[PDB]
Amino acid sequence: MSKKILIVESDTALSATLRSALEGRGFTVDETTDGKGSVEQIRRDRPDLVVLAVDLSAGQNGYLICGKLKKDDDLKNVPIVIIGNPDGFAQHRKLKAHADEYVAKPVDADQLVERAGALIGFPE
Ligand SMILES: [Cl-]
Repeated sequence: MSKKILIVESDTALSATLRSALEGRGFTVDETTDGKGSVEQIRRDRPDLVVLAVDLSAGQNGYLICGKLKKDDDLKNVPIVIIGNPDGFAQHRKLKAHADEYVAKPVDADQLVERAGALIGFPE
């Protein structure tokens, strides 16, 4: 009865750290550095939770990707945790297309594991 997480994050060092911690708890975890294809990957692979960074590579932006996901009638139900500079969190919460949760960088991997479990439950 696997719980699946996708990390959209071009900081591969951080993504690996987060992945190991989540996998340690029993989550299945995939990673992508590509924000451009992220929405369609989410539609294909159907993760139970998305961890989405703000500052992504090749001009991609987590708030904009979150916008597309939360305006999509099919995908707006998939929980999104935004990670990044906490400065912009308060503003984005006010938007209709806000994420489900916001975790400030520096992200504590153990803390994120607990926040993931609060959103989608823990592996059993
Ligand atoms: Cl970021």
